[PDB]
Amino acid sequence: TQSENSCTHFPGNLPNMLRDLRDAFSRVKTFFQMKDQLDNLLLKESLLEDFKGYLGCQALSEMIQFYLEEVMPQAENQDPDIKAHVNSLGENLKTLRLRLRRCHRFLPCENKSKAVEQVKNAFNKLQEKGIYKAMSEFDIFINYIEAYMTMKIRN
Amino acid sequence: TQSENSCTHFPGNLPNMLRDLRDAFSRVKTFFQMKDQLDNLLLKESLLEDFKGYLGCQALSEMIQFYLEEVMPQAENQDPDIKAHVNSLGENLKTLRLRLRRCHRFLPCENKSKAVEQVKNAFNKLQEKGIYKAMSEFDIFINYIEAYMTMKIRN
Repeated sequence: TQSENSCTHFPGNLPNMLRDLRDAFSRVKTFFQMKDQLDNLLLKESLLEDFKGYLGCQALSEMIQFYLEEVMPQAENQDPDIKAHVNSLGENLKTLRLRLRRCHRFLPCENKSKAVEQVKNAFNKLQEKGIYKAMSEFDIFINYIEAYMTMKIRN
Repeated sequence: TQSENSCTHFPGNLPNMLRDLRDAFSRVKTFFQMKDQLDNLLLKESLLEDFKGYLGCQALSEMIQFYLEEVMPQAENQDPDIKAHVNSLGENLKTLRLRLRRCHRFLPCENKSKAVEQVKNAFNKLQEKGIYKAMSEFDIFINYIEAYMTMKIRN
């Protein structure tokens, strides 16, 4: 929403959170280095370049979702004694994700427009009448799209 | 991806596209103003303010999806003679959406990281071995997340 959070100890506790995250991976680092028997690199440096440019929020968001949904669910089931530690590592990753999304627009690609939620709330209460009113104001929707476009093509 | 499109007649044809879009709504404007029997405003000005700030790409993207998925499918079925015109209006809206997404980062919230697609491609070909390699390089993933964070908290 119109961002800027209201979070205490922020952004001062960010380094502390990354240390908690590195300490949780340390509890599973040996198991996984021994299972991995290849010397090639997967997380290439082009990934770092994308994190630092204009699509960085989106590339980081997609990589957090990739690890929580396509990597962590199978790793956790690799041995009964690494399961609690792999789910704790996932929780520190989700706790970090939540702090950047909630506080002062640090993961803006994941925030949602409060004005859109309100229009959708009002539309749903008008029921059938919402369809006719959204269509009758379509020209106001074109005026809003043009304002977004002019803002980029104008000086 | 690393954006900047390569589109001819751009951005010079943008005003022409919005005129084509206003001409298509004009073919259905009377039907919908007569069905709508209310005088209140649905598309409030707070929506315009969100289109112009930091969440503007996301608010515009969510409103295009709202109209194509929750408004247009029922409006099109309101009368047999307005169906072709409501689906044409939808097509001009999708044609516009595609031009801003493809050309020079005009709808960046909808572009995808090419480096993420490549890592996901390589991970899938390693199969079981991909799980172990993604977990062994988890510390490199923390280094990339820290680079995104430092870039905002550092001067």
